[PDB]
Amino acid sequence: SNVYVMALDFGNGFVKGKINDEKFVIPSRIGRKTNENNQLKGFVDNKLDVSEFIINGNNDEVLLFGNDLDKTTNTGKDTASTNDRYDIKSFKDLVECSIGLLAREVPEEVVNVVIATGMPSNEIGTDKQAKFEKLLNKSRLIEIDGIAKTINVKGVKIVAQPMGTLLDLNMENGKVFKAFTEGKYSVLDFGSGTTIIDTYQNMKRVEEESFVINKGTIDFYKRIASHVSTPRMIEKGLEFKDEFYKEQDSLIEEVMSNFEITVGNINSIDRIIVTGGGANIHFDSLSHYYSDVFEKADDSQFSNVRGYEKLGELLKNKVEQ
Repeated sequence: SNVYVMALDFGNGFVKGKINDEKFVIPSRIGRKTNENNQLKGFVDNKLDVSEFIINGNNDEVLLFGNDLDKTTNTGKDTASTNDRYDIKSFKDLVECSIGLLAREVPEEVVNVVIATGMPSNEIGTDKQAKFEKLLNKSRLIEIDGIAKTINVKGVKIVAQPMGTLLDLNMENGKVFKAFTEGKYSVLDFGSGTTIIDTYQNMKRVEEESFVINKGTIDFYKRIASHVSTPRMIEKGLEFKDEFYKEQDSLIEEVMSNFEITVGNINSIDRIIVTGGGANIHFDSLSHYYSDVFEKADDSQFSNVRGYEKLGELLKNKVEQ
């Protein structure tokens, strides 16, 4: 058979996708092109990074998805992100356009695939997983910028999101590293609004040693912009040096202190993977805080997808058998 592996990560405010050597990261927003013509958007000739999607012959709804969405329409809206997003039109359409974008990267008309993705650890076994897998596991006709692709799904594999990250750094040639099978690892995710720690022991998540700090990069940059008496500004030009080190000094002390309280002796931990939009900002200081324990992957935004892709490859073999 001719089967491809689609890895998708429907996260916070961005959707990440990868197929073969092709990948994308686009805000979790969707639009629609309607005849209520604008003055410039969609009228001028600029070649924008946005595509048109027609699903199953429904010409009455031309969906708009891409990084330049708002440059071509005024219909752009954020997609549902609640725990019940699986039943909201917004998210369902986002899933179809994301699948469509990956399908467009395959030259042939008929695109057979397996889909590897993830979901919040807390819904990974509930009725949510059943509805998400139902959205994913089906055939569909998608026309991307006028090009029809017939998409057949031969299999779906869903894991807890932090697992994609762990797998990015603990798996090669279809096998997890020996150390990972009986080790203790934590995923330290510096998000925009929260900082999440997920701990795994012998490949299984330990809820008793996982936690969330309700402070993120937005809070960081805000707390800095204040002492300097506008975060958007600090974000642009990180190389206020004094303030930075002060805010970050406290952030790191708080995070590691919580680690020692909840996870344990930092020496019982085999690795702490630092991920999230804030990883690049704090990895350096963390590395000097404790030696030989923190690790970071390049392009942290794609870590989950690279991890899901490996599981997708294994699912692809199971199917080709």
